[PDB]
Amino acid sequence: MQYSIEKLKKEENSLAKDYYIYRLLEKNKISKKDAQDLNSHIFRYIGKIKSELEKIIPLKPYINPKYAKCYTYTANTILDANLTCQSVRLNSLVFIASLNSKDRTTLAQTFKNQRPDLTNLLLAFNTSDPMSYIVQKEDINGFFKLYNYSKKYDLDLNTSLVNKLPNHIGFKDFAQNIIIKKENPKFRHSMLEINPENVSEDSAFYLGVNALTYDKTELAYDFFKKAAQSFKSQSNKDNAIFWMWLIKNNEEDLKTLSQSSSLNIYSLYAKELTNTPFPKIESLNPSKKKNNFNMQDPFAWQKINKQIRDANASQLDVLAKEFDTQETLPIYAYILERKNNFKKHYFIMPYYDNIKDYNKTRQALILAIARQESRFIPTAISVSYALGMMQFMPFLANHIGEKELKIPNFDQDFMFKPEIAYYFGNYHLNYLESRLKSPLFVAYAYNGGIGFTNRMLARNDMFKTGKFEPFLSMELVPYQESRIYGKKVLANYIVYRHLLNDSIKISDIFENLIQN
Ligand SMILES: CC(=O)N[C@@H]1[C@@H](O)[C@H](O[C@@H]2O[C@H](CO)[C@@H](O)[C@H](O)[C@H]2NC(C)=O)[C@@H](CO)O[C@H]1O
Ligand SMILES: CC(=O)N[C@@H]1[C@@H](O)[C@H](O[C@@H]2O[C@H](CO)[C@@H](O)[C@H](O)[C@H]2NC(C)=O)[C@@H](CO)O[C@H]1O
Repeated sequence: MQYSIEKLKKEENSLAKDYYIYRLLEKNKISKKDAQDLNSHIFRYIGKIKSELEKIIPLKPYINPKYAKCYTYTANTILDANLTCQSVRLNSLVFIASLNSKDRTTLAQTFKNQRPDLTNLLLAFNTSDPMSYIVQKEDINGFFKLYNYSKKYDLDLNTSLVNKLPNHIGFKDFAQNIIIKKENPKFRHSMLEINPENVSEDSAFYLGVNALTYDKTELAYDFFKKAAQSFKSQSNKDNAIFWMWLIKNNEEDLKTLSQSSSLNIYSLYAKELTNTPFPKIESLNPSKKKNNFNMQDPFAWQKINKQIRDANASQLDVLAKEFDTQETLPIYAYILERKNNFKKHYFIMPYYDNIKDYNKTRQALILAIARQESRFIPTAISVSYALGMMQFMPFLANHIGEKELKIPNFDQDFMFKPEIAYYFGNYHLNYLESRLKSPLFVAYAYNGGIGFTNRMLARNDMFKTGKFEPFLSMELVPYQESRIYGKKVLANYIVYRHLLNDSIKISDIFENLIQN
């Protein structure tokens, strides 16, 4: 089924509508005339759809008509500009890098009084190490502006300066990136002296991981403990408490983790170490067969998804009742997940007929993937237009559909069919599992690709033997989306294996992550 640009302009803005516009663009079916008013028809004007629309109607990067005159000057003529213009252009470190030293000296004097931030950056670029100058001034705004201009600057930072960095918005991304990418060793070492009192949440957690990479177990514990107290989400507290336990072995930390309301690999593992029973899994078995809702209409999903996410408790009860059927099971569970404020464990097995002939281990891996990929929503579409329950990228759906399986009249929209999503999932998982073995490694490869995963596993510091392995390697997976994905799919895998009467101890999975 196709949609002309004119039928799509009549639908609500949504990722479904973006997907179908992008499909017209990649087939060259959007004329220059069709492309005129088309910005106002796009839900998320980012990535492929934007670079594709800009091949037709290039945009000039809007500069505020207020400062338009300020962008007629260059480094050769900036001294002929009024003071407002001078200060605007000096927002760019590249512009500053481009000026000659004499003009940097001049502008530094102009701005010493009302803008010492600018004076500091101008005089810093008159030296061969701008970072060393900014660090000596303990200018925090300047530090992050330089870091963002170039990652290559690296210097030791003293205790007074590191303890100021966390008060700035940039700190979280800065800490996450240098620790996970293993860049800026002098920055990394310096961050050992951050007082756990001056950090919280993700920044506290990554500083714990940092402290472990230097075998500073006392500092790591203090950071993870501050992470555990401050984190909003129970899943992240559990991750932090797991590290407090693994470092200092207080049996109270392990008890608190085994009693967690969050079902995740850390609480599952703690329950197994304390002989605590498996957590309660909800049984969803609606008597009603189907309803008037089309589970194959991607537009219908985007509309009802928006409704559900914006529903008061009362509206959730009306929706719970409409969607309490076997054909709309995945939407029922989505509504109940919200209606019970994410307190109950829902692990549905919808369109089960399509997978009952696979062995129970494979069933559990497929179900684990689909639950995290889509929550079993057949017309699920990602911001990168991954499609259906198993979230295939088009290139991959088409490679399997046309080139490998030669399905007649194949279209990538077939990924919206449960029969197809499950079938393609099985096929793709066979390819990944034959090369990778561990379901955690398959999870990384499924989300981030097998190239990425082979490159990570080849490193001699990832998933090798060590004190805190394999748990530390799972915190050092370089692509964040893939690091979170693996943990979540692993937990899902453990649960589905349990529901299918094919239980495995998560301790066996952790042992098989270490390469012997
Ligand atoms: C915190 C969390 O796990 N959030 C879930 C989302 O991640 C999930 O979206 C899916 O995430 C995958 C990576 O984990 C992507 O590969 C996948 O394309 C993406 N799917 C969609 C539809 O964007 C959503 C799915 O409903 O649920 C969140 O709870
Ligand atoms: C289910 C799905 O569509 N997964 C996508 C990944 O497959 C994809 O990774 C790439 O997959 C190719 C097909 O097997 C590999 O040949 C390729 O090497 C791999 N890329 C890398 C960097 O390893 C990723 C990103 O392209 O997106 C997923 O959604």
